[PDB]
Amino acid sequence: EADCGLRPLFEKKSLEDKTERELLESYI
Amino acid sequence: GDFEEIPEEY
Amino acid sequence: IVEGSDAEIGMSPWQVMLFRKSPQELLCGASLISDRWVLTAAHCLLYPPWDKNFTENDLLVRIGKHSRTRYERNIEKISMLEKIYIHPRYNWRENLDRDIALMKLKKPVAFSDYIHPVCLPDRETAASLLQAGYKGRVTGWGNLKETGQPSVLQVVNLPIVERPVCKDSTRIRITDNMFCAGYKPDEGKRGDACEGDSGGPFVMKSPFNNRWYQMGIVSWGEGCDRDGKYGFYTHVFRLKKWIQKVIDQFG
Ligand SMILES: N[C@H](Cc1ccccc1)C(=O)N1CCC[C@H]1C(=O)NCc1cccc(Cl)c1
Ligand code: NA
Ligand code: NA
Repeated sequence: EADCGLRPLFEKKSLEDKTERELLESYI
Repeated sequence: GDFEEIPEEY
Repeated sequence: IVEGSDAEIGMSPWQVMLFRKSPQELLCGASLISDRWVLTAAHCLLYPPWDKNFTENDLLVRIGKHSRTRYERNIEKISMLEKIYIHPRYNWRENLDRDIALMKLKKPVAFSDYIHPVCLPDRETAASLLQAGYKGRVTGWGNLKETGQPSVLQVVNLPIVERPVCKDSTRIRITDNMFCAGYKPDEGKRGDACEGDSGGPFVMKSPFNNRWYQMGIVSWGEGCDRDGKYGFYTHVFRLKKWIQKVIDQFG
């Protein structure tokens, strides 16, 4: 989809889940 | 078994 | 999933449960990739050493779920299979090379707060994200240890491991169509997929466009969460050509 991978209860509302920052921090 | 039964329709 | 945590509501809205019609039980995990296509592991459907060979009418897809066992009225949606497509060069005889399959649904599923598809990587997102040390996330309703069952969907974040470490951890022949993930014994942290988590997604959130991509499929491991061992995942991007051919021909 054009909207794939954007979760209604998180990205679509600019809310983060409790552990996605662990992934971000691993991405250099 | 351990699973709640589903609606017969499926 | 072992050493993971309960998922949040709507955390993995592409999560799919493959469910056996009789006896009624969890068969595998899977993922939603469009309103009528579901991706899983081939070994979920075809694995002759264990006398496994499922047909379309043997299974259902349960989408939107959180609880493992409960029927989640007004939230989950339950779908019938139109057709199963297994990779024609899936290697069930030796090492589960090309462990991938597609399932087309009889009717489109309605998206909702709890039901939404994941993205599949393009070559550039794959080259950027599939790097040793970068973490992904694996989700499933499978066993909590090697040998309880969870009440709800479990989640664990795991780092991609360098190919020589993957190769040196096992006597099985590893291919470019796999990658491995997990912590090393000295890293402290642990966690892994386990039985029942087969076919579920390994996802990453792209820091470039902030979308979730499914990079891997839960494929195989020697035991679960053992020190010095790693879980192995189907490399989705490497099999992209096959996925598009199927979707483009059978729509
Ligand atoms: N334990 C076997 C090892 C094996 C690998 C390649 C080919 C033959 C056997 C395995 O994982 N199997 C036997 C066939 C199904 C798969 C499995 O249980 N996968 C589930 C699993 C468990 C732990 C970690 C992961 Cl990533 C996946
Ligand atoms: Na080896
Ligand atoms: Na391990």
